[PDB]
Amino acid sequence: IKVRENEPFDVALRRFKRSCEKAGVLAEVRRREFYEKPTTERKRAKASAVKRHAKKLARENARRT
Amino acid sequence: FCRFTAEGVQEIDYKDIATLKNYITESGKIVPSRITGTRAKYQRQLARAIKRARYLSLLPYTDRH
Amino acid sequence: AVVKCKPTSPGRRHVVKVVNPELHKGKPFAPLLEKNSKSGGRNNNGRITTRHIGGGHKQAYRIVDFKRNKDGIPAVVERLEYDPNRSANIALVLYKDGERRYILAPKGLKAGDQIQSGVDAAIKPGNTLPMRNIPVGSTVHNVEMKPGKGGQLARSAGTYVQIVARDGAYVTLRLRSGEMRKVEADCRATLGEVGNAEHMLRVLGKAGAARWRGVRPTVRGTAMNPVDHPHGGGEGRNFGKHPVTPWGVQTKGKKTRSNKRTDKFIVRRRS
Amino acid sequence: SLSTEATAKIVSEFGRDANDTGSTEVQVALLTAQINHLQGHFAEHKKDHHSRRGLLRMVSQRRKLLDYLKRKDVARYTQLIERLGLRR
Amino acid sequence: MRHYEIVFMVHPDQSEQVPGMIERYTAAITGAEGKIHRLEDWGRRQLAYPINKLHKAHYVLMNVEAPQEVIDELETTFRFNDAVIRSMVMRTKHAVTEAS
Amino acid sequence: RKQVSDGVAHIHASFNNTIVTITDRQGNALGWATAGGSGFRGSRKSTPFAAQVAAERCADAVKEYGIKNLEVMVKGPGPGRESTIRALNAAGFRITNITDVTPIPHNGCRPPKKRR
RNA sequence: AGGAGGUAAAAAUGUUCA
RNA sequence: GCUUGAGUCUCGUAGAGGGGGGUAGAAUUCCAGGUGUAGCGGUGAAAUGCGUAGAGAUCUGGAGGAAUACCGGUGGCGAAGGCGGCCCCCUGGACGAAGACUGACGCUCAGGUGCGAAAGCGUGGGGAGCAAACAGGAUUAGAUACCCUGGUAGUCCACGCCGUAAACGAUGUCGACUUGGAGGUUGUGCCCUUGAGGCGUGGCUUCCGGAGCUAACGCGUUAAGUCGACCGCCUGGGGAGUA
Repeated sequence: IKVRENEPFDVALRRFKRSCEKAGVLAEVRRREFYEKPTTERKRAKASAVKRHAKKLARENARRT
Repeated sequence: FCRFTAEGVQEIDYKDIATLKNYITESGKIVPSRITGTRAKYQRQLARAIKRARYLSLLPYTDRH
Repeated sequence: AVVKCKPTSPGRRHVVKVVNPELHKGKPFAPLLEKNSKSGGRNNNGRITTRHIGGGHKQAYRIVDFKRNKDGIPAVVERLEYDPNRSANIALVLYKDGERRYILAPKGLKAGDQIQSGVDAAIKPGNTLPMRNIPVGSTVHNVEMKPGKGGQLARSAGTYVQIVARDGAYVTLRLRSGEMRKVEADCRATLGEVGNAEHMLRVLGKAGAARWRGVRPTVRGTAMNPVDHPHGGGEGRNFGKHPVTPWGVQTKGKKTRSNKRTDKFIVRRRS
Repeated sequence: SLSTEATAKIVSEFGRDANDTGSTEVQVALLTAQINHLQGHFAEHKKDHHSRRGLLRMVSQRRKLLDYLKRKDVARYTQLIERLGLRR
Repeated sequence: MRHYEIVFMVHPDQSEQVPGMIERYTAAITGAEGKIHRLEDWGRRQLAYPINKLHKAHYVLMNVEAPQEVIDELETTFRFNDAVIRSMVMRTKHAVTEAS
Repeated sequence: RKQVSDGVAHIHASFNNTIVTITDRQGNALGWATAGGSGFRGSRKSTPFAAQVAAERCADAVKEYGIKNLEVMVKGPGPGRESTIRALNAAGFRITNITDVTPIPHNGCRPPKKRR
């Protein structure tokens, strides 16, 4: 949260910001309450994730690349 | 990738802030099991301890005091 | 508890009785009683100053101890009595040295509960102690306004005040009306809310029910003639004027608070 | 809740010995002790519907066992009921 | 009887008067057959965040083994005592006598 | 004047504006500048370049106080947030440390449902 | 390979039958 | 009478299971004061609104009500509805372990009883945020809509009522049997903990798939497969789940 580096930085390099929250959750409580949509995007989240890894273990057709 | 008391049987303690700080990020947030490789069972005991330690102010609710 | 009567008669149709199956049924304690003649709203000059007051059932005044002077002496609740002069129930209490006194009945109080007053006392419903020994955020009632005065605020049925701040020698209390007022921390207070909190659910049902409470018919201004009320007049229900009292002072929204010497004690006005 | 020592009495009170606890008389006596114990929990609270389902489950379990005992041997049944104060 | 591990932070100023509190509580406890396990006083350490102002509070662990009617008076004493700040109790799980 | 030495820059970078306020260490404000104050009205108001001139116009107007070095505590998402700290550093101020104080609640209130 | 920030104000209607 | 049905006792296990009473931090609004100064807010753009009576921004303190970030995961528990900060008290159920015990007490179940999201209703409180209705500003051919500024009921609490949802794996309940694979989650036994373990034995559950089945899609040991027991329900569309 508090990046300093103290003396030889001369630049931001605040990687923690893109690595903790500061965009995800802030632009999440931005609006829309839903109360239920989280659940459907919860299941759709891994529905896409599990089908990607299912074909990751099944990409060996040939494709001739 | 790394394990814990699952093999070396023992219980998590809210008082032991030596090891409890190793399971939370410096910004006062609990780290998910997908990264620490912690067993789901102990993560729950871990989380209960972190929340108890925060009440006893042995841990930060957030680094921004 | 509340019991809606069965409509076996017009007038008994809408009656809702607040019955308490544990109040003493016999006669009150004689030594702590004195007569109380009604006035009818009339004063020294014999004129009716306040209207709609008169008639009603005869009621004897029960000397209720609000001051709470007995300190360091434990007492036990003998029984719960009915007080016609008040909105809440009163509890006959017997002291350790053989002195009986009537005190307001707090919420959770049964015959046999032990209470006491003084700076020594603990924190329990019924105990009376100075407000500087009471934890901020507590719920008290029968609060004194001046040290040794007696107890003015929150003494009606189901009422209570709340301590919101204790800055220095002044306790900031949030009154029932929603008004925050500063009171010196040496004024005593009794823990808990006042009993008979179902009093508000009581529905009289009859016009006569109001008559024996001591209330009389209230005639509206529109029904009167110009010489009787600032409203009056009208050949067939005409109003057209501005809502005022029978004495011309604009009612329905005009503040009459003018003390100036007690404005120092008021933090946030009622709203 | 009837912990280990509380139930320890009832099994030895209605059974032939401290080992025989599976007997029908022992069970019904146990459920009765649990029900009367739970009347206080439902005396107040009045809104614990989830646990009340647990209560009503053992209420019917008692009834199913009582009817069994009556049909199997009415003699022991007539001894049991007045001993526990039930059966309207 | 149940086991408890009652903890309580106490005001820094009253820290010089904390021993009086520790033995006063145990008096009422052991008076009610409350066998004790620990008494791990951690001292006056730094706090994580401001608790009603004034950092670095004073921690005291008790770990008591007593019946429910004993500790209920204890919680009420914690509520009505401005010396102690933020006190909490926990369940059993076989009271310990170690771990500093 | 009073001549202060160290201060802290508060950058409130929200979705529409990026109001920058330079205060002292105690919190008392000295000078401030906004993207919407230096012209840039409308769509150009919610732009990182507008945040640049916001920092420049706040770089000055605090000259009478003469702040040597200052800290940066940014707040809100905003389109600026990182382009505004650049113009504030390249302006001639010594940046000691940068912190992020975005006020995220722990499910405090019910946010709007708006935007269909 | 792994996760996020950003990407459209407005555009109505079409006789029955083959 | 016996035991593989079913139930009980002993010891433990995980858990947003349910009820009651306290408590914590972040954040929003509001109130007072200090610093400070022309915007702020909003949008596709703009305006209403807020502001030179000095807002916004910022700092300190205080008052409140509601929801509990991270943990949190096609994870867990519950009959279903549904339930997550923490703590204590009262309390239900499921599951495993090695034995004993009772001895068909079992399954289903019209009528009946109970529980039953949200909205809504009655009584009394509470009221920050959000927000029907409503108002204004825009957009538009019109806009009593979408968007914006505000905003009442309501949303929250106690006690009663209503009894309805795409109350949905759209799949009634119980029991038996019928090739496998890959994971999660929760017990336990055995072997060397010889090192982030290995092989079995149960509960629950996610995904993929064979036989078979199906109109097809697909389901696929938690079956829509192969059978048995009982209950509910359907008989072309509309009229109408209405009179």
